[PDB]
Amino acid sequence: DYYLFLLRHSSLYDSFYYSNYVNAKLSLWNENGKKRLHKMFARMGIPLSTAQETWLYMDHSIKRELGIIFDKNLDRYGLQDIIRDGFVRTLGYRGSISASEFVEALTALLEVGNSAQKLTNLRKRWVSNFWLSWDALDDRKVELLNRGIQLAQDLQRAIFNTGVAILEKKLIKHLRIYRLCVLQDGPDLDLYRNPLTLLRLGNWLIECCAESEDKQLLPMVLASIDENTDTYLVAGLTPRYPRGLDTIHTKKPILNNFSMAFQQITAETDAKVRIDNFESSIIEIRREDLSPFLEKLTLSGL
Amino acid sequence: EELTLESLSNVKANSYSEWITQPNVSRTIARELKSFLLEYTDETGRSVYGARIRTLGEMNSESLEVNYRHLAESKAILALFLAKCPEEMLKIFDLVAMEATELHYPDYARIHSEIHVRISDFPTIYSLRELRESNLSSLVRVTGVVTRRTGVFPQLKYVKFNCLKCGSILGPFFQDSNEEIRISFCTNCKSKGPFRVNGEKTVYRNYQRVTLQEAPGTVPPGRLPRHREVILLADLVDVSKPGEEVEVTGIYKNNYDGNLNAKNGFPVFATIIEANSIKRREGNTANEGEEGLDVFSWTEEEEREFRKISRDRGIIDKIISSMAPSIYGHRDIKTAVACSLFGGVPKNVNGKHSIRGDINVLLLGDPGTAKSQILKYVEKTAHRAVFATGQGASAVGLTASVRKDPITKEWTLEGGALVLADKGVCLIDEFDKMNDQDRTSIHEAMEQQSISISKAGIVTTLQARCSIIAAANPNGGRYNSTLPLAQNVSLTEPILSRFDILCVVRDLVDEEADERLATFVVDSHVRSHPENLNARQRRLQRQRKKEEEISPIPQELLMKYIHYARTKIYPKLHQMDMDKVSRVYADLRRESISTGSFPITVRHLESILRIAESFAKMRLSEFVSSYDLDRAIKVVVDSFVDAQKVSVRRQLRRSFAIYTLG
Amino acid sequence: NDDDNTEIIKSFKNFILEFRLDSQFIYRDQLRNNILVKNYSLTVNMEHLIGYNEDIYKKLSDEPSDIIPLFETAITQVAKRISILSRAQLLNSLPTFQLILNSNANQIPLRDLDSEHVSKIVRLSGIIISTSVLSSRATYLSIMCRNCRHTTSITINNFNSITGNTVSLPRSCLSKNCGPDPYIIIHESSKFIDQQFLKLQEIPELVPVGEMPRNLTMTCDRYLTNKVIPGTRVTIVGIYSIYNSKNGSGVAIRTPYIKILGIQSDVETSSISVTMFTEEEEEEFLQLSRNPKLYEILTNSIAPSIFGNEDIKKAIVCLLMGGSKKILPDGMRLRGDINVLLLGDPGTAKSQLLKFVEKVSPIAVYTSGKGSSAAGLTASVQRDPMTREFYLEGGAMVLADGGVVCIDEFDKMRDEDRVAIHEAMEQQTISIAKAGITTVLNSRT
DNA sequence: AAAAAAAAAAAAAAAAAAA
DNA sequence: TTTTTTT
Ligand SMILES: Nc1ncnc2c1ncn2[C@@H]1O[C@H](COP(=O)(O)OP(=O)(O)OP(=O)(O)O)[C@@H](O)[C@H]1O
Ligand SMILES: Nc1ncnc2c1ncn2[C@@H]1O[C@H](COP(=O)(O)OP(=O)(O)OP(=O)(O)O)[C@@H](O)[C@H]1O
Ligand SMILES: [Mg+2]
Ligand SMILES: [Zn+2]
Ligand SMILES: [Zn+2]
Repeated sequence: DYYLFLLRHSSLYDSFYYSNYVNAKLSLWNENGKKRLHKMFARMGIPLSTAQETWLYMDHSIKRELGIIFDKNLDRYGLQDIIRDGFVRTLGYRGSISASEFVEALTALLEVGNSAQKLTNLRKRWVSNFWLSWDALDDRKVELLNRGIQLAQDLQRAIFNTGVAILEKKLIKHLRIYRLCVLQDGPDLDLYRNPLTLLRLGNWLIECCAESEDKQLLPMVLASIDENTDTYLVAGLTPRYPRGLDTIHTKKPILNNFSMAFQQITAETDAKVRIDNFESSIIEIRREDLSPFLEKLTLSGL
Repeated sequence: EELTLESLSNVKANSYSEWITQPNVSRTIARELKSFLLEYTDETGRSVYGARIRTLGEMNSESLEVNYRHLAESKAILALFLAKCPEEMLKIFDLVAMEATELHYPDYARIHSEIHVRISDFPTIYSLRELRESNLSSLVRVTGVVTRRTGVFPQLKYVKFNCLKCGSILGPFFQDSNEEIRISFCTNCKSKGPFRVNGEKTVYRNYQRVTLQEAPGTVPPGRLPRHREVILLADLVDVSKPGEEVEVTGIYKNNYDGNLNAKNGFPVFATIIEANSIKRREGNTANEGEEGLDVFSWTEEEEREFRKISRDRGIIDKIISSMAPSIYGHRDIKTAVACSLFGGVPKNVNGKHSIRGDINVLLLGDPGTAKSQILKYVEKTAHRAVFATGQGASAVGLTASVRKDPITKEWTLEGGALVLADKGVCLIDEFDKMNDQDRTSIHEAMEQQSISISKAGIVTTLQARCSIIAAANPNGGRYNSTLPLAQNVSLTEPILSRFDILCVVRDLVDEEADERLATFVVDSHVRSHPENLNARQRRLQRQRKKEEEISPIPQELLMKYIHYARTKIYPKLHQMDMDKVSRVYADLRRESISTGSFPITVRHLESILRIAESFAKMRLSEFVSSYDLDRAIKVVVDSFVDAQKVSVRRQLRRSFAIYTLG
Repeated sequence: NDDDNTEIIKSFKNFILEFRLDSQFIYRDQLRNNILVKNYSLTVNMEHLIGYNEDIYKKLSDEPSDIIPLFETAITQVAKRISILSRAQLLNSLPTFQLILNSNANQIPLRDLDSEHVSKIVRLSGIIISTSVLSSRATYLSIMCRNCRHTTSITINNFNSITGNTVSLPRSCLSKNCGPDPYIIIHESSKFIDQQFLKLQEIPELVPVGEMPRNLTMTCDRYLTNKVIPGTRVTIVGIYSIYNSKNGSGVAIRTPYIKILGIQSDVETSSISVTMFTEEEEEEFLQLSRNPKLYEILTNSIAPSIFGNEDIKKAIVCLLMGGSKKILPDGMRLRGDINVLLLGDPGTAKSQLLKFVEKVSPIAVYTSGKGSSAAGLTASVQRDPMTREFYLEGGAMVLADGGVVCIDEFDKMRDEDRVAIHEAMEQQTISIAKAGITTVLNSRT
């Protein structure tokens, strides 16, 4: 199996286009990325009309030969780290599924489904979505998995659409210690009220930042806005090494000090924050209180 | 085997055709052609054909284009061979093209097995009248107008037969697209009998034949045109459209006919043209800027230079100053025209709301203001240009019309003028004198972008994306400043409101302005005087020196820039001032008809948005910035201000100074 | 040669009789219910076919016309097996069962069809413009000779691989010294099926730049006939094949056409005069109708992007619902529709409502008052190219009978064209007296 | 081997006419 | 001068 977004349920072209690893490796958010992708497809020899068909109806001979095609072509672009070994579950004549696809469907179903009062309503719809995902586990239901798969497609599309805008506008400010970016205004901001969706976006962003010529591993701070509450949701993200790296430089995983920094600043100053997430690296802050708080975080020992 | 190029100079057989097919000759020709297209260095020191192959691989199309003069400058004997014997040359050249292409893309054969090489521009040009006996079985270059297009049908490429009287399977056979394969002795048995086609193992092509007349601007006056038939093989299908002027490079061939010999009493033969390359020549008659099948297409380095020069400061200033470098003044028009020919982004909300994304422009003023020259330059500039004038266009002419087919004997639709303008511009001269029945028919074309016909039992709806640029003259031949716009023209609100940018140009008496204009005009006349390495490149550099003194950038680069900007870049609009634009629109709703005469509606707000999007397009940016919004609002407010009476012009000008503060 | 056919038929029968989800054999139950209500047809979903086995799908993909008849006779074999008792050894009025497919492959537009799709299964969508009348086709022919005078039966399958595909008449007689083909067709004691022809036009918003829409021809037969009406968006699944043109220009031409295998429609032929909705959908409609304020829900839902106008939206909803048709003992009719005219200033978005209203109503046509004529709306009299006989072809207002018509720029139309609609909207019946053709044709809109 | 065409209906452009 | 109607 390969690091591909819903390979067995979307066309191979869209799979390569939305796969985060290929995105990071070849910069598909501008034109040269698409040109290199088309060159790769041509050198493989799959037609652009063929590669844009569903995996079921796509040609059987090249379905069989896909492994050899990848082995012989991917070396030039250096994407050979996309091939791995995984698990596949088959139930009679129903079809085939894989662990990565199933967990992505579950994650998307958790994300999307169906002042204090609004916060309580959000926290209760989160539990409702959790129970819906739980019920989706059993093998007697598949209409709660097809919906999850299509919603995963939609969510990944929206995340890509927002990330291309971020990297185009160059909102990533490089401070002395830690990078910072704030989504002041844009599209589809209402989706990012979910911490897991925000983490997915941040994971893609940190992958993109890592897959560059920069040799600095800096923590990242990301913020959002919901005009209904007039609050900023802030999450701290750790740097990540390139996936294709040896294990010798893996003595200790990169730690996360953001929870300690947040608790120390909240203890020493009377900010209007609300630290109640089980993930201690995610806090809520006020719009007027954000900027001085950030200053403090800059001036504090990390 | 002496595989030397010089040995091809002297022929050993009686004719060229029987000498080319010689086994010794063919392989030498193939290897020389290979060494040509693998190594031909352009002026930049890089093989242009390498870039051509890369682009073809990216686009996985079915046509590789070879410049003729490139082949002429090096290995000219092969150019002569191709000019005299096309059939025996093109096959070998296709084979070497496949070899070269799979040198870059191995296993590309799964995409396509063969290629159809096209020649760019032959040196000699013939018209339909100057066709003789000698120019047969050789390349010709014919200009014409398409009249009747047949359609798309499949063909047989590799024909095989099964002879059942002996059970003999015949080998694959070709076809020449105007004959029938006739087999006499039926393979080794040497016996005549029945056989079947058994086309379960066969491969298909598709062709399309069309009627080619003479260009009405080329025929001698008061004479009649000469028709010919053109057959279009695979990959050239539907490239040509009815009603357009085209130029075709092809092969002239002859064939026998029965009824032709019947009606004349003499052994006369029919002739058809097998198309080999097609180049559109509608509107854009300036055919000296560059060569090639398509002048609006770009190479990769041209895209790189587009990106490089799209980022410098004040690029909009250079672009606006680089349009019509032979007309003095009229900065506002020089800006409105650019904003009109870039256009906006069409908007589709949920598939149930449609917002037009193109800008109309109207000009108005006294005679002698060079409006027609601007219109001519616009026609020369855009990718799709349609020119009309005054009484010379009827309402049913601009729009599609219902016609009865004189052969198939029923009704059918005929493409109107606006249909050719789809994805392009339609230019109207003398807008005011056109009869109102000929004027009211384009409301949907301006606004809804749709054409609907319910005539003679046919109920269909077409599609038209056209930007209308019009010019006219006010009542009495001169614009009276002390009257509102309602008493200066005969148009009404419904037609006026559809126009986004409306410019009024006045003729006024001045001293130093007249002196400067006269100096510029005289220097322009003395500049364009016909009497002031390879000769052609020295001519080209002289032309470049002549052009660089008034235009900041060369025009062919500008045309390719226009095409690139219209094709790829799509701006997006996020960070715009809600209250600023809302207050501006409220202010324009105030005053206006409530104090004056000019009508203002919600469509002008969409016009402001579209102008801002166009300004964003000018810089090859995906996101609108605030400066572009400022420029758009400045243009709109200025256009509204300078269309009022002189009694209130200064007062309104000082009133509106806060939104365009800058 | 026969062994391959037997193996293929056996494999298809095994698939039919062995496929099951959870605790249900879906296709066997489908066959039983179909036979009970005299709908001799079966529907195969391609995903199930692929999942059960891939080699059978490969064989169906390679040669459709050669393979389909084997499946459509295996179906009738299974039906005879599971519907009729052998009674240790009758009517047997079971013809060959019709096979209908459904799939979810990538759509291919009309203009992208080329020589590489010959004899392949493709999926496409368009708009229906013209429908031919029904016609008969023979499937079982009784053949009698003249000299030897013996009887024979010929079985005809309706699938064509080559252009001919037809054994006209056997050469010589069956065994003295007869002629070449001394056979005649016994019209009595034969079996006939029904066939219809349709025309497809390209979808408006996929037309390439500066082009005119292209037409294509389709053939449907048996139950697929009389399912669509002109002017309804459809999705077709079938085979793209060719037929020779001897009666026709060019060399080796072969006009292409489409053989319909499956049709999906947006209206599901529901209005084409009884109700056939399932209980779930009817219950849902009743539940929505039970809402105490659904009037405001519908009023808001009319053109959500248009702001401010309220009475016009209420009037549009009232028009969409329509009145109540009436009749009387003495024959007097009473109109059952309402006609709304918008007469307003520019810039108020009048037509933006017209195209949305065209989108909502199940039967709607949009046309401009400038590009219209009296003869081009009510009824047009043509004459055939070949037989010259005059016939009546309807225009626009009759094409949208039983729905609503969207006219914009009502003033720009000529005075002569604005008088023909008087009776057409006051009495809903248009009368034509041209070339000896007298006809009272109805139009309710 | 050949029925093939006079009679209608509908769609324009030009010119002249009336207001 | 303009729009209408007829050829
Ligand atoms: N700066 C200029 N401003 C105006 N005219 C200029 C200028 N420079 C040159 N000209 C000349 O003035 C003439 C104006 O064009 P032309 O006489 O064809 O009519 P127009 O002004 O376009 O419009 P109209 O036909 O309505 O009178 C052209 O011959 C053009 O070459
Ligand atoms: N109330 C409104 N809300 C939103 N948009 C509006 C409204 N009124 C007009 N518009 C805008 O007007 C624009 C053009 O409208 P449109 O041309 O359809 O108007 P109309 O009244 O039908 O005009 P016409 O009488 O000239 O045919 C649209 O882009 C639409 O967004
Ligand atoms: Mg309108
Ligand atoms: Zn033989
Ligand atoms: Zn007999």
